[PDB]
Amino acid sequence: AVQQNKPTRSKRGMRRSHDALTAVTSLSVDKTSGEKHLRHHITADGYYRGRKVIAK
Amino acid sequence: MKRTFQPSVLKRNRSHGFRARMATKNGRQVLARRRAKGRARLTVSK
Amino acid sequence: METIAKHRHARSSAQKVRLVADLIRGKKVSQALDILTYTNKKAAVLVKKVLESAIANAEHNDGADIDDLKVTKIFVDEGPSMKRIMPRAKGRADRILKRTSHITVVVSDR
RNA sequence: GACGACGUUGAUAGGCCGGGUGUGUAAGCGCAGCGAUGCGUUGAGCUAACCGGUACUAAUGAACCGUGAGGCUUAACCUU
RNA sequence: GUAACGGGGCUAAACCAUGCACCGAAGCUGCGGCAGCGACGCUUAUGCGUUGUUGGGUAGGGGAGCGUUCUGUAAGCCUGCGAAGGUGUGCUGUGAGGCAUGCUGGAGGUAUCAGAAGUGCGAAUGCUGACAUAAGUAACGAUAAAGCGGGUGAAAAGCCCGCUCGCCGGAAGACCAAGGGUUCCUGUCCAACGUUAAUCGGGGCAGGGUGAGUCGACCCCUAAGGCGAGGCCGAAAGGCGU
RNA sequence: AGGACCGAACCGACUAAUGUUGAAAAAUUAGCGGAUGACUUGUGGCUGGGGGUGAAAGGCCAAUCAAACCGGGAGAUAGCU
RNA sequence: CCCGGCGAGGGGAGUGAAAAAGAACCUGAAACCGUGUACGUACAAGCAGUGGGAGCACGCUUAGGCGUGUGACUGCGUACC
RNA sequence: GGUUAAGCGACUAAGCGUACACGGUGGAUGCCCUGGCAGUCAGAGGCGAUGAAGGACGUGCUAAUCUGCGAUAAGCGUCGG
Repeated sequence: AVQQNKPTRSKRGMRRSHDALTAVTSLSVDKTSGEKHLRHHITADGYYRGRKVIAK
Repeated sequence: MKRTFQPSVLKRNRSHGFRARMATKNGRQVLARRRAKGRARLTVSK
Repeated sequence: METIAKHRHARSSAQKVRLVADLIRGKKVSQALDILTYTNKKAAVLVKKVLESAIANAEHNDGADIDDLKVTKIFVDEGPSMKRIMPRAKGRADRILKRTSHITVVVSDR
């Protein structure tokens, strides 16, 4: 239910060895606006594969 | 659950008020002790 | 030349912010900006503002080149914890520790 | 987490078409009846996860990681 | 779980007898060093020429010392050409410790010989404060329920507006007392408070707001009961009561 | 008519589950008992600690009761840790 | 002046002997949490040290074979009160 | 030199450890005293119906608090300094 001895800084960091995050390595880039964004997502301005999907 | 403190200012003043303390020898000694200690609120009057 | 930017007394635990700091350590500022923008995390919002401040300082004070810049050092230090009370069952009281963080970022033209 | 399939040179999922299954003769109209209801249209209508098909929708071009002939010694072979 | 040589393994690496070797302790010896107690040369204002011997240690006894704060020595001495303190380094003593010095620090410190002690902490489920741990784990307080659009804004699942949905409806509605005491309205702000965000709020700041001959209190009257002139009673205090 | 019957409010608390660092220092949910009475409830009042009150359990007397709480005697005493 | 939400919080500038004295302010210890560098560590079992000890890094050195940090492997070794 | 085979074999660090450097947290240490403690020598040893002690509400160019004051309200008169 509770510990008999105080775990160490080492075990703490060892348990956090898998808590690191990952960063998206690449971002989509439209050939219409040239703006980059996540893949399979829409850009801020709204362009998407040269069709001008939602703008407002 | 019904708790112990059921406020009533009338019962408060009649039980611990200034005039209730000044009505007995020992009640007057309470005020003397609180005056000597320097209490800002001698009683529960207001 | 090098520049510095800090955000002290930030409302977040260092442990949470360090997760984001480890993603941009040793990266081009341009590349680090894109990593924080599309990082679905709150600490990323804070770190991005500290980084952005470092960029502006160089361009204003040192008139440096942006593309020629890149991150050099970043670390999150523990800040003052705010003591609060959390009523628990059976009249017992626990103390909440609203931890804070001191965020620091460094850039250079090396 | 993983594992498996697929990503337009495509049936991966949804939708759609058809079928099947289940429920059990929809609604509307008409007829009969004072009426409740019944009959006809009608095994009708609806039908989830199923079956067989279909690019209508979404699965984007890219980018990222991973390199550039792979140690030393000895023996037998190339040169039995 | 082999589990009745510690094991491997051994037909000697077993047992008996004999004998010569070797390993083997902080024992003994050797080399160097410290200290204690003894006798010795009356040595010498005592250290040795030397000399022997001893030196595990709880309770406990005896002996000798380190350092800390304060007083005198001291209107002296050190010190902004950098004190105390803090942090390192080097040297040094048998030890408690000491000396010097780099950095920090930015104004006090103090020899020597004496004197006095709130004089030395790892423990007392010790006291106070700070910080860890479990752990970014449990949990975020009724399973009445949310969805979308627009607006505002740095940012909107939570705020505003609107269309739907859902819940209470002898209440989860409305009006009061008790109690609380500005939580009411407006504007403004989002650090903290709100178990999330927050532009929102019973939050912060400022301003505004409570209008009575008829409501209520006060007032007149009394109930229980309280106080109680005199009075009765009681060591005093005080009690009962007209 | 009824310390009558069924049954809401109201007053209670028989069973079970949950909760047990709880939503709650005794509750929640589903059932349960009484429900014109020895009923229940608001306001105020009286009873004070070896005393009160008690359809009596050593029950209750401000989350404290085989002698309340606060202060004092008080640094009680502790042949024990 | 600049980033930021006419924010918080910072970076400059300036004041000052000092801003590493900036009001969360003299000095700023320790636990505790971090960044960077060197070494070690993913076939090895236990009070985590001690004795021995390679290699690596660094600093010396009139090569002087020493010092500092690390500590593969190895003998012994079950905390304190 | 080439191929094959056998043997040996570094370079990896998700993270961790030790050391050093630079920091954060925290507020010890030292330094400081318009505060306390204990006394000595002097005083005064009472205030109050001429309304006390102690308080409430007020009082400013004043929003709050402290101090002072009391509708003559951080003060009025007079005598001196």
